[PDB]
Amino acid sequence: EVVLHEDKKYYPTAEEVYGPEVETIVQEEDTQPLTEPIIKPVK
Amino acid sequence: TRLYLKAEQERQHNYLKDGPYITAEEAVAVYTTTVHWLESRRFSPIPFPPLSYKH
Amino acid sequence: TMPKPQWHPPWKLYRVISGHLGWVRCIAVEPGNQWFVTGSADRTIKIWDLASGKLKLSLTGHISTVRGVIVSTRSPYLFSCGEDKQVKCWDLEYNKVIRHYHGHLSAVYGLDLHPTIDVLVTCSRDSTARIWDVRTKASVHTLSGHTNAVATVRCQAAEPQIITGSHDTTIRLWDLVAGKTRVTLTNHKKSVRAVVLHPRHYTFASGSPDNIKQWKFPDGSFIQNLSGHNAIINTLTVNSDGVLVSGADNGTMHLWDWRTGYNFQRVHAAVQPGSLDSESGIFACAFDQSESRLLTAEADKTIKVYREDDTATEETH
Amino acid sequence: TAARPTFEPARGGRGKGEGDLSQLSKQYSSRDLPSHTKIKYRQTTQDAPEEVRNRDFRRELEERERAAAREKNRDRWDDDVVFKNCAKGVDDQKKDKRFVNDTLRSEFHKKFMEKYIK
Repeated sequence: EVVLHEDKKYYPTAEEVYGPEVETIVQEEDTQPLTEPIIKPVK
Repeated sequence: TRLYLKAEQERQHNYLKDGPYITAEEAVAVYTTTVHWLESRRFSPIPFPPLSYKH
Repeated sequence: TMPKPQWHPPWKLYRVISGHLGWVRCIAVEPGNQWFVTGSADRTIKIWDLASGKLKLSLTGHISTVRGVIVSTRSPYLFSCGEDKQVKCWDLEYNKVIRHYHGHLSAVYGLDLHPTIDVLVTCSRDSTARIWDVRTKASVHTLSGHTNAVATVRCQAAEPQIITGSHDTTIRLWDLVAGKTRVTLTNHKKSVRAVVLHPRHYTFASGSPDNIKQWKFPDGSFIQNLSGHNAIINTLTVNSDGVLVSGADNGTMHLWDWRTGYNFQRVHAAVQPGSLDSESGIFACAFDQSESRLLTAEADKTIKVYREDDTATEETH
Repeated sequence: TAARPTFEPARGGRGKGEGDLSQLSKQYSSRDLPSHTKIKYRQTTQDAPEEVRNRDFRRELEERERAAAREKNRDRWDDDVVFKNCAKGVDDQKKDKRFVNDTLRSEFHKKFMEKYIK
């Protein structure tokens, strides 16, 4: 029952602090690259 | 280098806090395997460097 | 019991968006509820899908902390400001900066778009507001007269067209045409860091750590005084149903009635897992155009999204 | 002394555009040239304010919320060796799902310090 240093879980889970009703969305890198635009021109 | 030493102080503290990781059964396994290997090869253990060592 | 307030349903969290690498200092909603912007301390403006809570686009270009972000309702534009001293205009058609508005001396803290003239009005730490022409990138006027940093600005089409609170505890109601002060409201004891305009009733409120004050627009008449939420409040926002929201630097957020000023809900939300107990704090909040979501921009580098509770009355004072 | 903080900033209103345009200076930068001299306006399909006025936003938002929630739901020999199978039930242990608000303890930082220090 030894926990290695590489594991070492600090900081309890986001599902455990907000609960089952709050849906946590970790958003890193993104859909639609920077050439694909916001509001489209009239083509 | 400063961020590395922050992580390294963290790691040394966690080693002194969380015990060995080595799990003494496993260390006895490692030690016993090394003992059986050294006795299998008839290894002669290195002495202290003698007072009249010619080399 | 002098008034009886309207019954407002309680608000509850349902979504915690995460992904900024700095304090989220501003937020704004697009006019068609398709997406919302945030600006943050990690020098990125992030476009988020409003319905799904998913990162739509990440725009870079500020050299320092992004302080304000607003979306234009008339033109297909995105205005932003930073601690960079810079005021940018983003063409959303191209996702590229096309215009920078130059002339502020220190960090730009806020901005508001005039709703009908194409005029941008910014505040800075240099104790001035400025009035920019969007098309010619020129300072029309320099609203000077505050003595400390200037925290916030709101614009109208009706009279006083420009309203600002500042860190010298005063509020100045200005004339956009002349460029001079019309009313000085000194009622607050600490720095006015939030003002909010009502959609219908031709009043405005303003917030500071002592208490929040409501006010009639032409000459700043005192109407009321809403107290109980005692922390450094960063933003105020209003729902057309008369819900005032007052969020503060301790992370607390109190939900108020506009008309009577009754505190019906206190939401002291929990921080993100890695976050620190002293890092709870709100910097910005916005209603969506449906006015049924509440977007808060938190000091634990998250966005929190709230909605009204469909479990009816459990309430009434 | 020489090395000192500020404790008061500079106040705007006394230079180049501030009161009389520095008494109408004939000095101008390259960045002050005519550029983007035409405001674009929102068209009928973009989000023009006439198109945004009649709309009921809550119903459309609830529809988009419903579709997004439905999409997220529909997505998801030498037997004589001194150590047996040590990794028995370790199914990769989802550290790469957690987001942690600590720059020394993010999974990004652990990968960073593992990758760039030898």
